Amino acid sequence: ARAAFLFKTVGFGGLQNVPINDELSSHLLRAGNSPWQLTQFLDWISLGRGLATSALVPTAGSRYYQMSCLLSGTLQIPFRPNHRWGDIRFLRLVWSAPTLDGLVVAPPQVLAQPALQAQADRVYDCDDYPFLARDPRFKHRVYQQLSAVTLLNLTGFGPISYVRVDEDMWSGDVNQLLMNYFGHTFAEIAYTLCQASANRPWEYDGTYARMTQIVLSLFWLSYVGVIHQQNTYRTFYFQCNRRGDAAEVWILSCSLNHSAQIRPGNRSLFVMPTSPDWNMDVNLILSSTLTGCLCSGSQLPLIDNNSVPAVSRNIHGWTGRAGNQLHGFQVRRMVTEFCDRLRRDGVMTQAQQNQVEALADQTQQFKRDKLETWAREDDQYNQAHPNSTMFRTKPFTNAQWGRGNTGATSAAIAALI
Amino acid sequence: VLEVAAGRKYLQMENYSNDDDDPPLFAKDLSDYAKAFYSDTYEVLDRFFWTHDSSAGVLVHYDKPTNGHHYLLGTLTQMVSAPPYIINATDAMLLESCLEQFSANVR
Amino acid sequence: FMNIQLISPIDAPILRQWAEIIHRYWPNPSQIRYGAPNVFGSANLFTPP
Repeated sequence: ARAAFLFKTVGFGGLQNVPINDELSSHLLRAGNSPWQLTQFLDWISLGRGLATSALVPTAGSRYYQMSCLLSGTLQIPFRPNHRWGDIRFLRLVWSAPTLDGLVVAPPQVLAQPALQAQADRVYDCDDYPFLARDPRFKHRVYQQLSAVTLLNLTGFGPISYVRVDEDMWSGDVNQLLMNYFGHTFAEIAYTLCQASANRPWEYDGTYARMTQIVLSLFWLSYVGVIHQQNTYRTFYFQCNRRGDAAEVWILSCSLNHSAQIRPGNRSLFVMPTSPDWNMDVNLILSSTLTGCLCSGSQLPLIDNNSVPAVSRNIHGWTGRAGNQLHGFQVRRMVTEFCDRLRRDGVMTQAQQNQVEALADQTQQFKRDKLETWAREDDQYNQAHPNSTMFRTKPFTNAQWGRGNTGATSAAIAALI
Repeated sequence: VLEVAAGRKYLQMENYSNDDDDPPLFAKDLSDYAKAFYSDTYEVLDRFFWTHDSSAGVLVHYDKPTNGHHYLLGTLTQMVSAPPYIINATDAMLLESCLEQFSANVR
Repeated sequence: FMNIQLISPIDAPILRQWAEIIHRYWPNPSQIRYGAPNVFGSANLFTPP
């Protein structure tokens, strides 16, 4: 069970302020003034059935990053040492009520008064705020989204997910609950699980937490390619009809053909994508969100200091001196690893592999071009306006477009079983 | 979590008359002043109090407890033997413990 | 009513007895648990769910 509640805010991507402005804030708060916008994000991505887009929100990762930036820029008001909640403004916005329920336009006096200058990469403790300390349920409800934001902001790459394999997790209630999702997709399962977690925080070793861990393990094993129709984990797997597509859909399935042999014990590790094209992959973001929702009362293992930048080191609840390593991968190379593993297993042919490779190459080309164009547009806007600089997507560099530790990550995930 | 009623600590005789020189009893002579909840871990106790009323106030001894980890919840009784003040049970136990600790510090 | 010492034990013995009975025998409130908020949620406002 978690004992320390700490979180990290976003850092400036070369600018001198939090990369968000009034236009983006209004577009985010267009339909609701609550800064906690997990449900709104779920509605916006529309089950990941297609490529969502907009003028100010080109991708789903764009909206995720903007939510993180808004929370980082806004939460610094009640976390000042004086702990006052409604005397200063941030971008023509003020908190309503000490319980942090919504953001409203500033009164005329506060509008005349100067705004707050936010800082970068701040680390805060939830128990410092008196109201959060007083109310446990409120703190537990907020800490899910705070943990998701922290998992996104911890490094400069994409979000982080947690994979765990343990045979003792399975039980009668877990089997009964899992059997009900026979034909649903990963997005729908994530939607229902997230809504349930929002309604009630889970306990340390509850049925919902165990089933969430099992679902994450199944999804990642299927994604790598260790588990398939002819090699199932207790007759469960994930099927994807069009691998390498722009919007992949994964469906839970059962098969009685064969069940793999699982060594006894408890194993786990931490996965993340490095290539920028994660902005258009709903499944990865949803997996990270599920891990964040889990982090409310589970106290996951520590992350090794050497895998994170200097500013993220020695966080009381997240990083440590000796911890697990972060494994990063590239989607395009992982597709090839998937195809090769299936072919060695003997359930795929060369022509099918070639077709999958061609489709993946086309998708990668398209995504790369779109991302570069959007980055250039953002740069031009920042050059034009020097007082309202912003970013619409998390900044990336040219080096991140090459394969990294994909082979090692695939080997580790395979050895997990 | 096991719930246990708290018994009396003092017992009055017939000639108690709320005199100035009578010893104070701190409302621990009434039928029910507090109620104890015993468990094994403080986080389990805290999770238990998520769905239970706590407006009266919850007190704890973090040092060696009488019979293990337990929380104490006060009732709506009153102490009226120290005029002109009316003191409820939670404040009464707080005052008694504070005075005991001060005497221990002195001696 | 709030201070029983004002009632004379000699002049109003019955009234003093009645006041003492009221103070030391009025029923004590309690609480119970109800519902399954996993599906139905919770509509409580000024009380814990």
